[PDB]
Amino acid sequence: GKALNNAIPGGPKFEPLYPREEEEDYNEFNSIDRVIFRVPIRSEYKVAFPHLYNSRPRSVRIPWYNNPVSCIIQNDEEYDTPALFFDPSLNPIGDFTLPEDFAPLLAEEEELILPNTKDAMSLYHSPFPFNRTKGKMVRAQDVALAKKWFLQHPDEEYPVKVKVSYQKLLKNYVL
Amino acid sequence: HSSRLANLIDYKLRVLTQDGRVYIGQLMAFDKHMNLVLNECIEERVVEKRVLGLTILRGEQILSTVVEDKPLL
Amino acid sequence: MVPPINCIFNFLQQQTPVTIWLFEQIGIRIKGKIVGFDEFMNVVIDEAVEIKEDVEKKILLKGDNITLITSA
Amino acid sequence: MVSTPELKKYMDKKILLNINGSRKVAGILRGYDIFLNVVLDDAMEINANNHQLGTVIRGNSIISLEALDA
Amino acid sequence: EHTIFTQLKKNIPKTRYNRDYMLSMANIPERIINVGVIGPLHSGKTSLMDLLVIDSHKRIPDMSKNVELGWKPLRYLDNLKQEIDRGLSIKLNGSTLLCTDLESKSRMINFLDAPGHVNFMDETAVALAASDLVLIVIDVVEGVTFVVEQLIKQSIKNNVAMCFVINKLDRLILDLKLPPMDAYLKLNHIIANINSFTKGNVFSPIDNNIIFASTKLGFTFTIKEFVSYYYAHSIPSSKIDDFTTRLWGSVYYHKGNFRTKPFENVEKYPTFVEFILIPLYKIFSYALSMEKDKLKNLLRSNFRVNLSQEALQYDPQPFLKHVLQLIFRQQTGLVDAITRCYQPFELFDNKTAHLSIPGKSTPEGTLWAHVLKTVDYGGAEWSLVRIYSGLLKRGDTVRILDTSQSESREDDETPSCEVEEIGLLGGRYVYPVHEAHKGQIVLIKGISSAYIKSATLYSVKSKEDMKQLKFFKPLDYITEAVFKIVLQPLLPRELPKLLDALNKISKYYPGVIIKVEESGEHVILGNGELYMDCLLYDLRASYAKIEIKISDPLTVFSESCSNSRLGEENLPGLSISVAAEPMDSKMIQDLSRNTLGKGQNCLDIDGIMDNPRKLSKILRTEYGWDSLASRNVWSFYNGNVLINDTLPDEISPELLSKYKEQIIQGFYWAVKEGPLAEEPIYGVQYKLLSISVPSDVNIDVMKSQIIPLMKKACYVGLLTAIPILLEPIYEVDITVHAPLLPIVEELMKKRRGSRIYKTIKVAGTPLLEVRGQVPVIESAGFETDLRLSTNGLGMCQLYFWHKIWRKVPGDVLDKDAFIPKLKPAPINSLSRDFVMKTRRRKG
Amino acid sequence: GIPVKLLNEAQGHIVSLELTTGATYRGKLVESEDSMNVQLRDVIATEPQGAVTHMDQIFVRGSQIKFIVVPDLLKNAPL
RNA sequence: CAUCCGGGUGUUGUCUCCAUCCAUAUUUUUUGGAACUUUUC
Ligand SMILES: Nc1nc2c(ncn2[C@@H]2O[C@H](COP(=O)(O)OP(=O)(O)OP(=O)(O)O)[C@@H](O)[C@H]2O)c(=O)[nH]1
Repeated sequence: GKALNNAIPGGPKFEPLYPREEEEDYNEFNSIDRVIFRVPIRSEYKVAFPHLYNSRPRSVRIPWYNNPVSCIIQNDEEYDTPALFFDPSLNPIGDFTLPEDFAPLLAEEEELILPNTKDAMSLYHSPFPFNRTKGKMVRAQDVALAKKWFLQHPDEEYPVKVKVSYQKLLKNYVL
Repeated sequence: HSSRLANLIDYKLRVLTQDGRVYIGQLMAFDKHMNLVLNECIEERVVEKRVLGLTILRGEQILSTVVEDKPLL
Repeated sequence: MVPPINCIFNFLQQQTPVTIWLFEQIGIRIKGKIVGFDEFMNVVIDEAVEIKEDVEKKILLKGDNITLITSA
Repeated sequence: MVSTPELKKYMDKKILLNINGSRKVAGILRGYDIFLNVVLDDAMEINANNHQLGTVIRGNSIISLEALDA
Repeated sequence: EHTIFTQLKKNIPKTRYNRDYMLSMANIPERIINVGVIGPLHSGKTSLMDLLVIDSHKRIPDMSKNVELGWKPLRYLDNLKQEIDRGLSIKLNGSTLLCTDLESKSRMINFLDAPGHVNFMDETAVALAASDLVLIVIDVVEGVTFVVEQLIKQSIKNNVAMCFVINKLDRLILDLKLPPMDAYLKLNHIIANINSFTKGNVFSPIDNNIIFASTKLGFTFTIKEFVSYYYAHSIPSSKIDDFTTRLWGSVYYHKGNFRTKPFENVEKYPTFVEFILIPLYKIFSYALSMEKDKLKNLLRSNFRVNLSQEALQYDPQPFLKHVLQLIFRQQTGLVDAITRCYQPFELFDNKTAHLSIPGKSTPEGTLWAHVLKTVDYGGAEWSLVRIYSGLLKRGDTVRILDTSQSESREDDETPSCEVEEIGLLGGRYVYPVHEAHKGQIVLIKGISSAYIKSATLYSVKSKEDMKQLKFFKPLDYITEAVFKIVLQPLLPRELPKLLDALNKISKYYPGVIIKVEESGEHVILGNGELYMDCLLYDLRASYAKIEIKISDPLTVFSESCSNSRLGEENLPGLSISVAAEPMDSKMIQDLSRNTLGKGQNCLDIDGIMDNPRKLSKILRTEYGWDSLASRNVWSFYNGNVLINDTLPDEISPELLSKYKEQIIQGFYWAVKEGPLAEEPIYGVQYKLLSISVPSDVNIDVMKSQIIPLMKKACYVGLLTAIPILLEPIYEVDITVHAPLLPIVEELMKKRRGSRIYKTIKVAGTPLLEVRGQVPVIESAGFETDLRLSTNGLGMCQLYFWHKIWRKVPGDVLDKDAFIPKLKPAPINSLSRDFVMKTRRRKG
Repeated sequence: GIPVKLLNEAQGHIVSLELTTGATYRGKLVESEDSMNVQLRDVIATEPQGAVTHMDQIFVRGSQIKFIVVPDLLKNAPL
């Protein structure tokens, strides 16, 4: 967005970086009779496809495209419901015998579930600090509890005063 | 059991068979039927010799076993 | 298709005459009708005949010694 | 144990069997066994005098089994 | 040669089995095999290959301390920076590997990593062209969808054996946290779903056509793989095999004896859950939840496994992966299952025969090579070919042919290139080869120049052998490009560089079409946004070093009509009258579907070389087609269909026969172009009504007169038949959460087409399957609108199947409707607006 | 057992063997068994006499085999 | 291009605390078709 002088609506905006926007040359390739017109060509498209809509990119980085879309279920009211509980959200859907003694190997124990376990499963899907039980110490000033909050959309409810603050915080981070 | 048989592994052996022929070479693999696998083999039919290579004998065919030399480094 | 023991089951019902060859002995053969048998291929022949064509005249054979069982 | 052998590709085809006592037989392969007992139809001996018979060969005996035509 | 090898050998990262045994194995035709890997987005494909790679190689050079342990999946075959940074496989990279199986007989396997993004289906087609069989990887959560149906349909259509892999099982248990009872059910549903689209064959976790895995974590299961490895030791071997038949569907064992009865007595479960899923869950629960001391006892007790304390001193995820890879050993369940699932005799004649006429003659003793994809490796462009027959060696002089030429089918016919080198692909390295043998797929240096895209490679020493030989048919890519970009360089003086680059792009990307306009502008066609974006990146970075101007995304339009002719020669001796007719949508669909007319399937017009009685039988049978008209079908166009229809056909048929090819050549010529925009024509049938011929034809009826005359007549007919414009439409596959539905509905409305063909609850997950349709001209940016409006939740794929051009709203030929520049066209007319902007470009 | 797997691994290569019959057979091996059945092609037999012959396809019984002779690279194989 | 606040590793000297693999007598291997004779070189 910086490189291309096209900020996202949420996003911070800088000066141009590349100075000259001077050449606006009418031409057969370009001409309005020749072009076919539908669609905004919003700035977001330019960022998403920096080598498609955004003609003549420079110092541009290739953007990550698409993560698998994660349907994780987390329960935040009653802990009593077990670890493996079909939720409301999920959509509806005379020959040879061997000694009785032989059985599934692991299942000497009666139940897979553990009181401890339910929390453990939740932890698996957690951020950098928690999902590792081994860590090197770091200084107090180093930690940035503040940081994540700006790194997220402001949301509709907030007054302009905080929405501006969100953008300003991002700008510092980006630089 | 077969505790003794693992001890023979990777030694040059002299194996007499029911035919009378005698094979010679190291022992790579061994079985519950006494199937032997032997490396760089040589029969001695008897003033005679032949070069075969890798030989896999059955249990039916084998009579006796005897170490020729110690295990090679 | 036709499995081997189902084929021998037909020779019981039809009472067909069948000549039996031996394992390590081509000089000898046998004959007779088949009354019964078992899982180990032992056979109870009736009016069995030992066959130069020297035809010499109810017996039971061990399954280890058979080679061929042939109709008529 | 009891590995049911790969004789599916020989079914309903001519054969040239060899058995113990250097005796051999031609026939159409009808059925086979765990122990390799065989069912042959249109059985012809090979003495060189070839006698038509019409046969269940034992498994133990069998040395080998060939194909006349590719 | 030896010197080259010695330097080369150092580069490659060596392996446990060694090349020599892997090289040694090659000679047997039966030994070894070819397998391709396909599946929809991020199904795991690449990482599955990565599993095999990490099993095989001791070093590995590339791995970070971080990645080896856990968190970042190591990527092999993503050796392209673009792919890495983009994060999705784009261009297929082979891996060749000597693999063992349960029997212990190793075979050499050629693996192909194909891209699962819908825009790179072309890549999948290229892989399929070579592979014997295909592994189709399905996400347990996602389930199956339209692209899966498409993939299996094509795979089976081309007689590619299919083995299923249900991946990300851990996610079903860890992400959704499903109960074992329900987990089984969900799996069963998925299994059912695959089977219904498949015809004539029926799988089941008991036929070993379905594999259960977690690529991420590190494991693969077949119900056979498990039984031998752990259960087998416990019980007599004779009985066990049966155990597997008594493992899947409706079987419960109470206490040594298992009865098909529902669950009489107290605590009950069907077996799959009893002996498989439950302990698997315990593993998950036990490893994370359990005290690390407790776990050791179970490993020795249940598995005979002994861990050091350093294996405990990790963290939940890396620990878990270690344990799963610890317990479940090298992925030979997979290999074994593959091995015993393909029969050469059944498929092989059929698969070879389809690409080529059935034949067959002069088998053996002859070189034959199918060239599919070309590869932009570190050095130069390599050619990828399937060893159809014989043997290749370095410096061998080889004849080369290109398919369109082949389409055509002695001196002049044969160009040739010597084969400089042959290498065996291994993802990030190439293993040096002296010689290549029938069965295997290899990298060739220096055969590239002869062919763009596909070509067929043969060496024939025999005049009859040469006559027999049938050229490989042009690969049929799954989708049509449609998307249209106009290029010009920033500075016109640099044109030569652009030209070169464009040709290179055609070689590397099989779905790209480059056309040259009068103006010197370059029309580029590609499958979709992302596809084209990648092209442009490589173009500016990898190939040309030139900054270039790119236009506003458009689309190719198609011409048509809905319902008499008079005509005159430039030397007025000939006079032509031809009717133009709307075609039956059924007929159109039948034509669009490339087929042999197999089973009950309406015959594809390219089967016309068969007896006209048969051809006409199909028309009469499927359409109640007029018996004279059916008998009078002359040919298809480059598209639709030509019929003879008048009394003079009876009056002078011999005379008329003399002019068929001139007509025939012209029509492809005339229909390939068009009277409105010089664009190809769809859904139109033509019938010759009258043809006047010059008295005493003194070499008067020349091609110079009749070809253009015929062309003119076509154009007039179309115009008088009331022409229309057709616009291509995508199938919109959208996956979302239920409450995000209304958003999606609005988006559709806003775009223009606003059509949703179906909404299906995805049973087992909190998701909907939304199928719609969208006008390609209104598609620019559509995907990002979705992603942004749903706050990152859900996703979209656009795929061109069926290739149906819908009528563009407005009348084809009305002046009045349009409103000034820069305004999206009013709905009443999108046909008139579409023509003028295209009209101007033409001239 | 390993003495059987080595056999399965020499499928494809050319093999020599000896039977209770007394004759030796040489050819490409197609399929084997845990029993020690075999399935070979282009066989070149050589009996006690020295009599050579050709046999297109062959099946065997393991019981009848004395011993096999296997290619040299099959000693680096994993056990 | 520099500064500044920090981090890791090795090494050297120190300090405190502590020690100096299944069991099968009935067809593919381990409960035998073996035994025996004679001629040729
Ligand atoms: N949760 C989970 N995700 C998995 C697993 N296996 C693969 N994945 C997903 O696969 C992605 C990475 O796999 P890749 O192989 O890089 O992606 P891919 O399947 O090659 O995708 P394409 O390159 O588009 O074919 C991750 O984002 C995961 O979401 C698994 O066992 N569990």
